[PDB]
Amino acid sequence: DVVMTQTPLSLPVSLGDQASISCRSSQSLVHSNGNTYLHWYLQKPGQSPKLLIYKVSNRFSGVPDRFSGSGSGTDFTLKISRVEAEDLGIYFCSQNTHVPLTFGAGTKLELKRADAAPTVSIFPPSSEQLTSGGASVVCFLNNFYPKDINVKWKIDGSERQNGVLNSWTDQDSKDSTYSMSSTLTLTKDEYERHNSYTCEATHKTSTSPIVKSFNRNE
Amino acid sequence: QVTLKESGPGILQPSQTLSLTCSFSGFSLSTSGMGVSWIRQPSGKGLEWLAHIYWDNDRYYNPSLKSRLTISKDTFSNQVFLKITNVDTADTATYYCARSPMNTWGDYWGQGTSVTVSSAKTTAPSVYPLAPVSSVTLGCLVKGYFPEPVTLTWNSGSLSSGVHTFPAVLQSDLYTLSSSVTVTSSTWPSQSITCNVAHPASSTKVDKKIEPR
Repeated sequence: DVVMTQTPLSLPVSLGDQASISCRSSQSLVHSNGNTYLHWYLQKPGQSPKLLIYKVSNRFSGVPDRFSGSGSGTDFTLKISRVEAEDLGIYFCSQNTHVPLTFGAGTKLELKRADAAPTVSIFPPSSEQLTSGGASVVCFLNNFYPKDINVKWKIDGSERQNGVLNSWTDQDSKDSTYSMSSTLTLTKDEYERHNSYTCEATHKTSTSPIVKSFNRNE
Repeated sequence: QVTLKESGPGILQPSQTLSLTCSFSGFSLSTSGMGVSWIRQPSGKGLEWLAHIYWDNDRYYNPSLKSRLTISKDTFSNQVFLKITNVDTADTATYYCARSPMNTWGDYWGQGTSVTVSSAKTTAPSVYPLAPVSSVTLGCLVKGYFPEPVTLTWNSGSLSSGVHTFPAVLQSDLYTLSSSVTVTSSTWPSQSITCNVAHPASSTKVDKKIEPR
């Protein structure tokens, strides 16, 4: 298949800035009929893709002149001038010169804001879950920026990777931050064999991780 | 105006046949050059094109799935169909149909239809209150349900500010989600905070009050 390599994957920008998105194909997208079937689309959460540019550089109906496409052969660029809030979303390239039709992985155009450290909260298993025979430990890491974060779970000071479920929110429409939920699921017998439970958050706002812990008996 | 609406079964068991319908308006598959494609998007993954049909019944398929796919149309009814045989968990995705004439492939997309392929049985969630170990953060853990979705509110929807309801994640065929709520210390525990969780598929509605430990 024709592989479409889209960069960057994440593109933070300020409103009014220009954003540039690159799409490189594994082989030329020039069709035998002379046309180049490279398109650009914008997709928002819970919405379907909307066509912005067709055949490299043609704007589709209703698309503002701030969107412009360029390139040829295997190298293509979408430039968005004077970015507005309604432009934020995922952009992707597609090709239909070759079967199968293929797509780039997408570029998330996001709003840049000041750095914010996550607010970290840890929760032991509820009495109801323990009665049921289970034990989940939850950690919320809320309202941080940039989006890049790492969570490490430790049981009695030892790193635990298995049984971790992570979920992330989309950038907040009001404060432009991100939030994350991390759940460590253990058996109740495992929970009843260890004392210390720790959520450690590594983020660009601190050289040392933010550590939230509790002791099962304290 | 051009409009497209996908319809499907919602949930299927592995090995069953998926039958999708694209009902459209504002264009005709009798028009020279007109075509329609099917594309799918598993949650948070890449788009995958499936098949295409033109007004003259020229049909194209994704080579890796061709033996499992059949695209067809009912021109007078303004409908396009896709049949996918022997489905498995990897066929879980949102399925889109898109108007795709010769010069402008995929120029108008439908809003999609969600398809879940699973052998899981309808399972109501276990709802657990998350009380803590200036401001206080409480939570609600909604664990082990099938299928999606659940609706989660705080104080019957009256508590909406400072709420983060996270997307569900799959674990051993069941979904789990969580929600956090942050209120001032003078608000809780002096005032009641309850997470309300409804799972229409199991016809359940559970209220879990957050109590101090």
